[PDB]
Amino acid sequence: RSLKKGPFIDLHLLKKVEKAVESGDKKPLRTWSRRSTIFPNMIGLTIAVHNGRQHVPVFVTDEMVGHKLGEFAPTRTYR
Amino acid sequence: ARIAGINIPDHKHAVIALTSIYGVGKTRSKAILAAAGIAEDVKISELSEGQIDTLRDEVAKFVVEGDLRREISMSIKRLMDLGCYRGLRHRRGLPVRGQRTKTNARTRKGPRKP
Amino acid sequence: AKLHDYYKDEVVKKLMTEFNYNSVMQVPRVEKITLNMGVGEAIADKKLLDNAAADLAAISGQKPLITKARKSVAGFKIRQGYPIGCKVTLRGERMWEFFERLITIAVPRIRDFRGLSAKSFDGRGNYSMGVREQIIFPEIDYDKVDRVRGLDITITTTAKSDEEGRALLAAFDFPFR
RNA sequence: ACGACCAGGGCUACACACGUGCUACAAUGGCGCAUACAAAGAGAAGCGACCUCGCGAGAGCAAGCGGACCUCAUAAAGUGCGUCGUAGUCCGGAUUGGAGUCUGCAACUCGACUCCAUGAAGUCGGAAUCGCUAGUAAUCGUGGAUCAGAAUGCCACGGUG
RNA sequence: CUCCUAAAGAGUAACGGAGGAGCACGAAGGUUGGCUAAUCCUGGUCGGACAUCAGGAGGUUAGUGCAAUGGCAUAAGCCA
Repeated sequence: RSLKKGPFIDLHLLKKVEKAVESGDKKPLRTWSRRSTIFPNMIGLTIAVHNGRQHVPVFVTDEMVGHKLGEFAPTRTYR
Repeated sequence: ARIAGINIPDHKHAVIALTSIYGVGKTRSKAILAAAGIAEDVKISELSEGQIDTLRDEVAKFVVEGDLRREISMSIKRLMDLGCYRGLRHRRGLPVRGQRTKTNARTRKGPRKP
Repeated sequence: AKLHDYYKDEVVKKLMTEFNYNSVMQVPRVEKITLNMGVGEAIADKKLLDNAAADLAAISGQKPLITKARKSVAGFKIRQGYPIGCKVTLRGERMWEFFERLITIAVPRIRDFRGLSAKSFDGRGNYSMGVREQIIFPEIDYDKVDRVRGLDITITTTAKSDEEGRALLAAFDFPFR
């Protein structure tokens, strides 16, 4: 629901992703930017998204492109 | 009569009778009747079969029928299998679009149970 | 006898070489089409079963045969011998004149058509499929409809396996999803 | 450190109970076209016309206005004609899917709005209980504060009555 | 009344071991014609472990107005 003038992604996460894909398979990416959009060059990486207390590991697939990172890290515990 | 949308619309004003199709509202019904050439205030009776074939030819342009149900089921299933926030809200029958769950979630939660 | 004539001239010699049969008698045939209508709820009232069989009488032009319960089972709370459903078996050209009446009229009518299944075979070369709606036939008018009861249709063939079975109806251009 | 800085999360949870409201269940009405009559307000990191593009939210360009001057800003119930004809309906709009707009570093948790599609409950509400004595109740729109954005709340204004 | 005790003809006792009867039916009788189960598997609208349909397996494991025993396909079983 952001305008159609381009998606948003935090710059530090962008540079982390480029350094991760250019250097081959790496460790999970620890990030707090739940608001960043999942881009096609992130397919294959597992980003550890902060959820408030932990960094939830999220293995990115082609079906996730377009979502925000926080959509795969629930912040509230309910049983 | 019957349409490429299997469903059988009632014999009443064409603009409202075409709404019985799943996927055709008022705007799309008016657009179908305009692109076909039929008035909106004429009943489904008094319509020639050549005119109903015309309406079928126009409704064939839209994905409006069990096909649309299939595309909606596919999207909800993709959400649920992805495990995203909306997927979890769909799994538990809770409101998906940010509505409050403290009170007033009766459409998604159904009749209340103690 | 449209497909009946179409049977003895066209689908025999393509099948005769498709399976390399020695005699023409080895090709599968179509003995009978039997339409079953399991009412089940007629125990509440039997006025609805006669008109239910009145529909099946209009689909095939034959007076139906009211089936009775073979044994009491309480799981559906019936006594043995209760009128539980009607059926009609079709043989000869009345089977054929009906066999084209659905494959060319019964196929292009079902709501949200997706095609028939290729797995619904008995295992020895006999096909069976169920239609959910009765207003799919030209005979039964939409105006006169007290209920939306369906019915089962099974195809009895002299085929020995499902491969020979599916090959026969495929020759009649059967929708196979 | 019970002080201070930061990022993310929460205050928005959800078996359930209550208070206060909004929208309805329709024909004294819904929809379509045409047309009539207000008051009170706000505006400079603001109100923003006209014109062009967009189905629309809006966008581009760009006057005027620190304002009895310009803008917000088309009042709506009403009235005329047509249609619907008592049905879960051309009532009702919940919910959900898809596509977008704008603000904002940033709309995932958790914004408002638009378009297409879908069309829950609801057919007047048990025990009980509330407000109101006249331009009042009832009903219909309008504006402002807070405010980047976010009113069914609050505070005010007039129409019918 | 039926079975066992009862000792391969009959019969055979106990406060021995187990069960039933004190009816039903004008068809559930007569005759002629026809028919052949139980159960399970597979496929099939609602339909489900279990309804009706189709096929295969199976071969009487079913049925017999009612206890048990002996019978029953030429059916004594089922239908007209």
